[PDB]
Amino acid sequence: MVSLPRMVYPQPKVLTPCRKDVLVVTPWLAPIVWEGTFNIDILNEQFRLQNTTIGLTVFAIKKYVAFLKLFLETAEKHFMVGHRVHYYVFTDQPAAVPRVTLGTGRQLSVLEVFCERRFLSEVDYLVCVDVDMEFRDHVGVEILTPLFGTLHPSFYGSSREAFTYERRPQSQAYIPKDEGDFYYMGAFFGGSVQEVQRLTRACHQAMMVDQANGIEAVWHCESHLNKYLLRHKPTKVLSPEYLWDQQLLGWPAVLRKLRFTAVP
Repeated sequence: MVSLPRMVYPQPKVLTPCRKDVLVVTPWLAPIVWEGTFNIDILNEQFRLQNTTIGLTVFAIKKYVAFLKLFLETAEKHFMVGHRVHYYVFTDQPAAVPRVTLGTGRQLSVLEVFCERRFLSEVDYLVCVDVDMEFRDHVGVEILTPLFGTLHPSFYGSSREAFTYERRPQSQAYIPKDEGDFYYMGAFFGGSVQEVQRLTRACHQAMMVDQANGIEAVWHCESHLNKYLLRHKPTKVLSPEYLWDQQLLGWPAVLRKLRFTAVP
């Protein structure tokens, strides 16, 4: 880890919190990433000195190929600008992937529907998102950490009893009513390649056990993600700035930026 250069920025003040309206750290001491909690210049310096490469993975199957153009074009505008990016587009229609113009240090691979050794050699972090989305504001290195989840936009204010966890004890994704930190959305999670592979290997195994026992979790991948993240605490949590639906939920005051959003 190389030394940071001289930098001039406003002093952080110990007796003036940036955000008083929201929880900015979890009880396991992981940052909850909200606008106003980070200086992106410091963070960009730290990650550029490491020459960080971010992999962004999306699945675009059947009619979802129609979402790739806006997704990638807006990712070009807002996602990890200044850093190395490798897009991994998983699709059943290689020829329907749009030819999107990419900035320097950025590349796209189309994988037709195996990648574990490849990810380890090519990227430092993996970000796993849904394709029926667009970037509308900065999504940068502030999110990067060994393991992260994102607060589901419908449940960030809800008590744990109301979370739509799998509640049947016969599923591997089972979480009782007296357990749970947050409801994480399956549409945005990530971390180091090693942690994301651990997570997905655990999730896949848990899903196969359910399948053998003739049971399917209420919210599928997201139910298993929530169980993993309960038992393996994420090292950062992203606020609902990072996964929003403005048609469904508007623009409440607690959100200073809408960064990544659902497309109608």
